[PDB]
Amino acid sequence: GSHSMRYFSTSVSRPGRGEPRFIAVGYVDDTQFVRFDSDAASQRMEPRAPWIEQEGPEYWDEETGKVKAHSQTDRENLRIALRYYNQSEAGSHTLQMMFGCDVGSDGRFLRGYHQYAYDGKDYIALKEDLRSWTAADMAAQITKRKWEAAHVAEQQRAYLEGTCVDGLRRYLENGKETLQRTDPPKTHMTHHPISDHEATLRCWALGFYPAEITLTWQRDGEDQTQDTELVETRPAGDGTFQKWAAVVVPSGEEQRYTCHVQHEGLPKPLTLRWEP
Amino acid sequence: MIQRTPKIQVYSRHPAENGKSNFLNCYVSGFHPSDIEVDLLKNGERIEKVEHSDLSFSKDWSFYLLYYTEFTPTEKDEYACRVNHVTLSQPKIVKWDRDM
Amino acid sequence: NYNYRYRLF
Repeated sequence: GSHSMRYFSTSVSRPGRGEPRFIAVGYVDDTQFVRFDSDAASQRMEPRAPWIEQEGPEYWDEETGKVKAHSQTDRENLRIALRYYNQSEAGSHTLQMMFGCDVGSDGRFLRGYHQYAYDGKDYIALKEDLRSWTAADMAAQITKRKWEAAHVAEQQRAYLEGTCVDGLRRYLENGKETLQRTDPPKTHMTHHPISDHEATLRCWALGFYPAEITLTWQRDGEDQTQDTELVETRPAGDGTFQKWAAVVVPSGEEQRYTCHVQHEGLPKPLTLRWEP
Repeated sequence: MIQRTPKIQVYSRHPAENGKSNFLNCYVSGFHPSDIEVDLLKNGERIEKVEHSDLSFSKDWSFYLLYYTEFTPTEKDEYACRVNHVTLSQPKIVKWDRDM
Repeated sequence: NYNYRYRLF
């Protein structure tokens, strides 16, 4: 299947209490493999997955240099954003960045990303053509015009179609046993009477990787998405994920309701019925 | 300034069996900004050595964090997650339901 | 692999 590599950065200004906190985190699909935290003692890019410890000291030196440099740039970008929006120096602000690439099963480049958010809102994003920018408001439009003039799209395109996909591919090889492992969901159904006239059917998926999954209730072959309590896919803490879907159902009509599970790990669609 | 109030789920890693070692998970997601206080409670008291994941965020830029600790569920022990965030008037307590 | 040469707003 398709794979992704993402780096997620968060800078938070803390006026009075020193320079901004910077935290970066790297993922292949739903597996974290590195972190960096400007507040931590180590002052290094740090491993967070077994298969990244393969990389030699030159990798950790070079990766540490690059993320430190990012941290110093986004500390200045926080100051520039203050200026562009005319904000007080008294307040805490957030600059988030995401960048990375997708590859197909063939290992070929599919999609690249390079984008920022200021105070939880879209600031600037590289569009899919990796040639042009979506700028949210008139402040981001200032950065957009500067970045058009300085050919920044061309710079990021070279990273996204080059180092990004080369890195992702090397990681998918070296960590093959982790990253190209599919763990199918372990599924069951519960029944909880509310009364003699209604019951809650809860459909469970446990211990699956990756996180991508569809849990769907049907009543006689028809989607019940408006009536289904669907919780956010959630980490178990061991590298696998958890999800449930619940419907409340007329007592005597349980057999009308089917739970449908789709996961990359399932050879075939699972249909679950209440089988007491 | 966009602000988003945390979603909270409290759940075990494994299906709870009374007297068997497990992990208690408080998953806070969908929040902004990133500053957040998360405690795991046993019968209203703060559990000591709680660990959390590295700060990350979703497509929509909202933060998520997993807080977790080893615990041994019993019949009568009540576990909960307490969350404070700038969006909340007062800390929110969500009780662990071993079927949720 | 991190990208490099980060750009001012």
